[PDB]
Amino acid sequence: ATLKDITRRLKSIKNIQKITKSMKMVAAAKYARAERELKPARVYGVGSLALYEKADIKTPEDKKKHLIIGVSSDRGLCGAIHSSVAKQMKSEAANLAAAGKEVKIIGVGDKIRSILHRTHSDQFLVTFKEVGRRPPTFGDASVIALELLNSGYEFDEGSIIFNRFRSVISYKTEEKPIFSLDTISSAESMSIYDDIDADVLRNYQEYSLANIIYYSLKESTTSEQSARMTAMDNASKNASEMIDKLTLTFNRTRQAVITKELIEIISGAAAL
Amino acid sequence: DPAPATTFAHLDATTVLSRAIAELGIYPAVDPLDSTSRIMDPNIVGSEHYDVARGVQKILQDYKSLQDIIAILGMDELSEEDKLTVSRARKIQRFLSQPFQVAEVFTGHLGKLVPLKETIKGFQQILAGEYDHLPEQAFYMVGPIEEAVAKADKLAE
Amino acid sequence: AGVGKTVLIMELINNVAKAHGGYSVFAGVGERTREGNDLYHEMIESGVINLKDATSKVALVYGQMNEPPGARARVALTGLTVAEYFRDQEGQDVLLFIDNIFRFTQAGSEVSALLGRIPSAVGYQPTLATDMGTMQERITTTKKGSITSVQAIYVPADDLTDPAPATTFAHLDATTVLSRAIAELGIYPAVDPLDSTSRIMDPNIVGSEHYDVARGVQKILQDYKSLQDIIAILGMDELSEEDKLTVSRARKIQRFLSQPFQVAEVFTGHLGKLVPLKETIKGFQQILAGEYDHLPEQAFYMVGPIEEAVAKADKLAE
Amino acid sequence: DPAPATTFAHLDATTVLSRAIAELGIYPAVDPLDSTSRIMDPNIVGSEHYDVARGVQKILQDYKSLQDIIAILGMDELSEEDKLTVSRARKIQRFLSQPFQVAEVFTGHLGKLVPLKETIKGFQQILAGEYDHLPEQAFYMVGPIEEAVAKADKLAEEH
Amino acid sequence: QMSFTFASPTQVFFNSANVRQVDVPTQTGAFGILAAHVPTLQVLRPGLVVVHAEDGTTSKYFVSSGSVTVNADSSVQLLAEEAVTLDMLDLGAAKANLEKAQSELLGAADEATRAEIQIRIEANEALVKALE
Amino acid sequence: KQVAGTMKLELAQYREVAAFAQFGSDLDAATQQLLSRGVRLTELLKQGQYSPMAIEEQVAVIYAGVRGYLDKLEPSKITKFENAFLSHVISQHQALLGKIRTDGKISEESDAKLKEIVTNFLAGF
Amino acid sequence: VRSSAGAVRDAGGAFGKREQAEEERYFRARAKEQLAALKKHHENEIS
Ligand SMILES: Nc1ncnc2c1ncn2[C@@H]1O[C@H](COP(=O)(O)OP(=O)(O)O)[C@@H](O)[C@H]1O
Repeated sequence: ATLKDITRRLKSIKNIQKITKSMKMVAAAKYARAERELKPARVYGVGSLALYEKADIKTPEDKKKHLIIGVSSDRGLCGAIHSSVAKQMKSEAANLAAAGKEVKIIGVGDKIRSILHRTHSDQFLVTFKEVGRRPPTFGDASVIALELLNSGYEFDEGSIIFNRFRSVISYKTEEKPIFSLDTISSAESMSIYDDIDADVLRNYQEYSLANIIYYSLKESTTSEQSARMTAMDNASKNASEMIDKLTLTFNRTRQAVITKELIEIISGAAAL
Repeated sequence: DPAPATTFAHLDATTVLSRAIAELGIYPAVDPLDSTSRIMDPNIVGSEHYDVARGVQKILQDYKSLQDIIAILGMDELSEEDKLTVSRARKIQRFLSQPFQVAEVFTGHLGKLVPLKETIKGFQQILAGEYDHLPEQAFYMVGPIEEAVAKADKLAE
Repeated sequence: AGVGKTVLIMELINNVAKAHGGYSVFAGVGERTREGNDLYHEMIESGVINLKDATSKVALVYGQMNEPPGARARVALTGLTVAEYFRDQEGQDVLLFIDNIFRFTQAGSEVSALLGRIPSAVGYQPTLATDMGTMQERITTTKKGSITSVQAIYVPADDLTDPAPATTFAHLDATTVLSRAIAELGIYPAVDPLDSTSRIMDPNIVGSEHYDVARGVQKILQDYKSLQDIIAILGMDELSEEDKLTVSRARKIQRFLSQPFQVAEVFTGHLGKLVPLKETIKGFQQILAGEYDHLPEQAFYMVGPIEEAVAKADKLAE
Repeated sequence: DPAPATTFAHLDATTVLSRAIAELGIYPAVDPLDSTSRIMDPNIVGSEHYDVARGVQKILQDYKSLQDIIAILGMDELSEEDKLTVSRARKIQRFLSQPFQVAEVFTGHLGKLVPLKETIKGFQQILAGEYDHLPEQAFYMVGPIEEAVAKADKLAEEH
Repeated sequence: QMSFTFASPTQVFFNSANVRQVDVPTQTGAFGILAAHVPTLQVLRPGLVVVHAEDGTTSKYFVSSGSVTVNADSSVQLLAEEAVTLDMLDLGAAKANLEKAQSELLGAADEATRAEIQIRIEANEALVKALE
Repeated sequence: KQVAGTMKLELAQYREVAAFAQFGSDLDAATQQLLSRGVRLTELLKQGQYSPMAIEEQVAVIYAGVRGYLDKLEPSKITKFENAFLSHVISQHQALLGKIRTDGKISEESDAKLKEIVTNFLAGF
Repeated sequence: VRSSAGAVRDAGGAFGKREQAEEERYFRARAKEQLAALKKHHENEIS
């Protein structure tokens, strides 16, 4: 195009490249912090899951209630994090609704709520915002657990979907099950645990719910920050690879403009 | 340039072949949004033909508008309707490519004449959404859409 | 400016006059009078020029910046004339510094415009190619001697395809890129080991051992450049043993490229060194093979041969 | 261009109308960050006028810088000292617009004259934060600041 | 043998460690866990867990709340919501908080507030009884 | 030379992490301190119409700013501090300014006296 | 060539339009909230 258009485009792309570069720096910082915080939380959450791991509780498959909890943040620009989590949530919801279960969904993070407010819009039970702005804490998990239990929904089963942080390059959309005291009581595998009435058992169930929520929050936060680091690195590299061609074109057009103006001047001079 | 710029006014139908498309391997490299005709009239080519052609151009133009963002923020930053539009636009860009008889020596592929009704039908189907399950490359260098379906079957094994 | 261009020029003059017996010419085309006087006095101070005992190693020719274009387009030929004498009628090697080579093409352009010739592509004279050729084609190695020209280059508008640099680069047989980012790090000369290139980095011309050492150093320095980002992002503690070893090797090689110049003694204070080719190849072979993984980085900063680095390593633990 | 470029040196005051601002509907389109003057000094127009003019220019320039970030991050991600900056800058952009008496054919509104004191006071207040509670569209094409307050009230009532 | 795992959300004290005996509080009643204790589930109460290594060494960590699981395969998991070593506390603050809570429990604003104040009371009470 | 030699480097370091200034948080204390020193140094270089400063006063102001006696101050107030500190030094400590002007150097005696002056003034601000 | 401030809006490309639309969205939302609060205050102030 004209020299002005190329100049203006090139300036804008330089701005975008700088912004994405600084963004990748910030995301790297928050990633280092989150991946440092995830070490204790990984063992904490694994310990919390240990029970249901090593005393299998196969739920009675003749229930009507379920609960699907998806974990992610409010912010975007992080690859396909929210996309994958919402895809898993809708896959599970549809598969379960094939059997007529009264499914319900809690969305942690506004992005999950939005991606599922077209289909599964009605099934929402409650959702939370201001996720990922600051690193999550056990207080946040306790808040989610409280707002779940108080909500008069007597769910008979549940799943929590999050993005387990494999490595700085890869994450896996994992799903962990969660049960209810009615399932634990009737689970014969609990016969070998003593001092188990329906008071300690379900207080322990409340705490286990909070534990799994916190573990998923930490895993997903680390995965989100790693994804944002990678995404902004890729965006900066794309912007630079575009600025290469735009600079070459700008120099060609600048020389063409100089030559054209000069030829006009000398053709006027010769003509007189 | 003054020469083509001047000759543009002496032609009924232009066909702007572009190097950008040819570098993608699509052939003929015709640029769908620079080619024009004076008989693109609903009273001349009918209404189904005109509507299919204009839908193709609308979707290609939308994808072109998206390309500026796509080239930096990737396709992971688009709405779902935008992702679907981009998928359809890429399918259409590929489906426009055809193997010519005179290019057998280049490509080896067999040259095809696609009757007009087959072309309209295929593009109507791609726009409707009857082929959102196939991959883009199933449309690359095929004649009528039957061959596209057959190639998509071949790729699945 | 500010990177060591004049000190590097003086060191090249000195070394070539000392290790080969060949004199040098300095054709300051389009030379600022202030900079010309400063260069003259720097040379007198540094000994390459001497006003008393007829043992100067430089012939200065100055086409100042306030002379009509007809005189700035010909001074390069005066320098070439003096150097051609030193090559033909005294059969030796010669250095020919041309600061600047852009001002040569610009002066030619103004002369052509004055005469009334249709300006070429970007305003440069129509005869740009052959104006550059007639000059650049007398800097060659005939059967009596050779003229080696070091041509300071200015790239207009940061445009490497501009007709001036485009015509110049068709003749350059090598490139040396002094960079500020390496004067800050304290390494001198600032020569950028990666931007600097050469035509004779070819196993046939320089040899297989020289070639392989050069490529080894380039590869390790590229790897360290790539790893610096990861160290700046994900932290140092998450690098393998091999990565940390390459970082150590790269830092040691970096420091080893620095050298003390006999003409910059008053700056560093260190006595100047002239490292012969084979000693440099040996030192870098050894550093790369790992023979010196057991020495500290600063043992390599501003030393001559490698054995001198070993001596420094000893003396810094006693 | 050579012609305007050469004229710039022959004026004691330039008000560079801009097409980009006129596209946002702000009329007059005067470009606040390109219009200059020779009497814009703390000695010739007074300390407070000068401080307010420079504050307007600085906040608009900060907003210009922020728009680059807002392009990528979205605007919900902005900090809370900058969302305030963006909101205030938009309010000031709108408040710089005014309806003229010769434009009644276009806008339909009634032309207004805003003596100097009203302008300085209104911009002082918009900068200080005394109008963070009114919508920005309350300032669009109004005269003194009190009229912006009245328009905000009328929008609220008709809401 | 016993595989211990004591881990606050913020920090982890033991990871699959091998201790001899661990004394833990609990809602039902404070009790000790040894290398073959029968499997149990419990939820902790504000108290102090006491660990003893394979040898005769000891360590006391004051835990606010949590859950202690003893599994079939002799694996103890003591997840505590806030586990702090005793050297991190100060008497006067806890004592004044306890006395304030006792003072306000007279003010039966509501049963929920009564319970909240009661929890704070015996929390600080365990604190002082550990530090007094 | 003594003062601007380090001011140049401080601004050079600030100019290569300037972009973060908006984000500001989410970054370590290293770049945070870099761009907290840079902002103060920048706001020292602001100046007004037709009011050039004598070399010794420029040296005093840049000394206060770069030696670190301003990093604990809100940037918006820096100018005021300057316009105050300057005047203060002009009034009371004219002898120190005379010594800097004549010696043309910040002797360690003058250096210590200037540090004392800056500390005392900054205390009562 | 260098980079200016606020060049994304100047370019007018897809990014400029996207930025302008995002800003208009956010401030439409905030204007709705402020109008609601202004009506509520005007009712709470007759008392
Ligand atoms: N090998 C070196 N040892 C010490 N100082 C050096 C060396 N090379 C360059 N410098 C420093 O870098 C500065 C650059 O100045 P110089 O190269 O003489 O002029 P120019 O900047 O025009 O090339 C010098 O003042 C010198 O002190």
